[PDB]
Amino acid sequence: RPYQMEVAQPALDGKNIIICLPTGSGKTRVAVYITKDHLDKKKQASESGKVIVLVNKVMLAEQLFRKEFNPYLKKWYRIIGLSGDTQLKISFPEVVKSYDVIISTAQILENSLLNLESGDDDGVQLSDFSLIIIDECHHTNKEAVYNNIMRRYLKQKLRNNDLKAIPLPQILGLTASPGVGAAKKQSEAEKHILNICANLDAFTIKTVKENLGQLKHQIKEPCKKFVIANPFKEKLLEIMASIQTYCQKSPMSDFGTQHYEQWAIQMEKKAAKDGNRKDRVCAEHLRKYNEALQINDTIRMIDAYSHLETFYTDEKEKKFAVLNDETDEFLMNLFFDNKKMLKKLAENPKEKLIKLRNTILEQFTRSSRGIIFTKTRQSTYALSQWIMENAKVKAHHLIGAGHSSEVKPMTQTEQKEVISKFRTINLLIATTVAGLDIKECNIVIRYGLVTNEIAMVQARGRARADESTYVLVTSSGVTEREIVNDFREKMMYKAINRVQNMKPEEYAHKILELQVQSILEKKMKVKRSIAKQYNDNPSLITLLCKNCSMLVCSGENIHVIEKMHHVNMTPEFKGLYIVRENKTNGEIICKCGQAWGTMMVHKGLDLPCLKIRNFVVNFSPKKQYKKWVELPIRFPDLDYSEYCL
RNA sequence: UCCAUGCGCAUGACG
RNA sequence: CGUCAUGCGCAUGGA
Ligand SMILES: [Zn+2]
Repeated sequence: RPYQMEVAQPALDGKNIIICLPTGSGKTRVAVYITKDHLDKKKQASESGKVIVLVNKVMLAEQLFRKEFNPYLKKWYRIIGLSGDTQLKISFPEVVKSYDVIISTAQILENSLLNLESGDDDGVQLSDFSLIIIDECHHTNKEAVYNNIMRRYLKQKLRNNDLKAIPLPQILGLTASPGVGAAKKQSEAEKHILNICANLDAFTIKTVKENLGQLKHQIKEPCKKFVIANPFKEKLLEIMASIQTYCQKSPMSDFGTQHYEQWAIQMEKKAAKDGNRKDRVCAEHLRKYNEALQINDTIRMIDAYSHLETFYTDEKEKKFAVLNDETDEFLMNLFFDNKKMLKKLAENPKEKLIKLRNTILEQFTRSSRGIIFTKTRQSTYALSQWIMENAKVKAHHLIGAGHSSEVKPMTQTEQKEVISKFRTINLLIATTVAGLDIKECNIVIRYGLVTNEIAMVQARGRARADESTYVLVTSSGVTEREIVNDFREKMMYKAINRVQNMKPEEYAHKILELQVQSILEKKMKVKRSIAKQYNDNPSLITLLCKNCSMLVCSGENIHVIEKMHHVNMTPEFKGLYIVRENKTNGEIICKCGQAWGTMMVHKGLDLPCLKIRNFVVNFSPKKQYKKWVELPIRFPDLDYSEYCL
């Protein structure tokens, strides 16, 4: 392509660069062009032609292995589409020793490199290659993993320069808008761009200026648009005030925010440091009440009632299964005295939801397509069920994959499923997952959201088909945030055009400085990291429960499996804990009712594994970490010769 | 295909 | 530095 021609042109001979273009301009295709010409150059030179294409995500890897690299190189060259989940019969160093072209994923590579410079399995170095290709360069700032790679590259380049010579590979680099970082200033942005380049050790950026018109003919752009707009709550607030007085809790802030939550968690910390009740227990309950609040700010109040209903339901189930004090008695009765009545209040009408329904219905009377963003998963589920109740345009939710923070997440397969159904669902409900292959779209809304400029442009790329209906529902400073996204998009060109028109000498000087700076930063960080974990004590401690400061385990009685998990056999421990299971790894609970861990099935054994998240330490410098890795002191791996017979 | 777990990473808001 | 929310990758064991 013509616009692609010049931007590719320098890379054809040396010229480790960056490229940045907008959505839809087929950057994969030009990348293929550079590949084929490079490999043909190596056939002309009879040199080791190798390309080790990198990404951040598996799905783009599979996508390109289907659609882009094979259909243009299926004949000439060897290709393979790699991942961490796709079980490959062979290790990585062989697909280095074969398969001249590689689609891949990042941390596979770094793992092989570590195995190189740390023993185990046959390693690999960068010197085996002649070229590297990247997508989404903008992640190359804050030691994100595909930046260890270039720090190694920079280390070896400076070894070459102190020599000045073992060779090193050409380095392409692609991206959308390259992102700007922590800026209200042009100088900071410029410095950021230079940090990015020197983390890639590139030469220029080389964007498109000549043929912007033939390209503009392709990209129909969206229209930047804004479309913007008790008593049940107050009863709950009065309950909260009652509880504050009940245990002398000083908020130092208002109800319905994050600050209140933060102070509650700090009370939980202090009271575990004390081992005292009525203090952290209230922190937990008020954390729950504040959840209910700041969903009530945005969600139908029935959903908060259901949230806390299931909560206290589980609480009663815990305590009864335990039995099968005044504090929990007060709290439970305080809830259940108002439970049914608040259920009654929840049905009453009287919002963001109302303007929202209005906009939505008006578009679907205008138009077919539908996209929704927001912050959280529970919001997606709740609004999905709610619109399923409200008289309608079928719908479906979407969320990510992490098994974190409340929910049973979804599946990659099922994500693909729902996306194809949308290629048929009318309106999707998603968290920040949806920069992906969803085009020909109208009404990407932002219901109670914030995003950054790069997320903004990735959302732009998804709304197409000659119809943009950017909508925003948060007012009754968020309009500020689209305005600053525009401002940053202006600033980025303002800085790129300043650095393109820059001397090569001073350019090289600044980039060398930033390279040395980042390398020394990594070195000092590794120093402090090695200094970090040095204790490795067998048994120095006693693990106690956190509601009740009762002894639970000792320092030596613990053992390790899978070099991941911890366990306490020695059924003197078994005199303590209680089991539960409802809906196949059953859960443990306390002699009070605290939840502790899981009965993990391992090699026939029902080992009781516990999570440090729900226990407290006594070396009494009481401490708490939430993660074993925080704790330097080491425990042994298990020897089954104990359990025999 | 599903389950559970550990680890690292970035983003945004907040202090 | 911590908190929250969100998203991503890798490595495990099992069905
Ligand atoms: Zn207890």
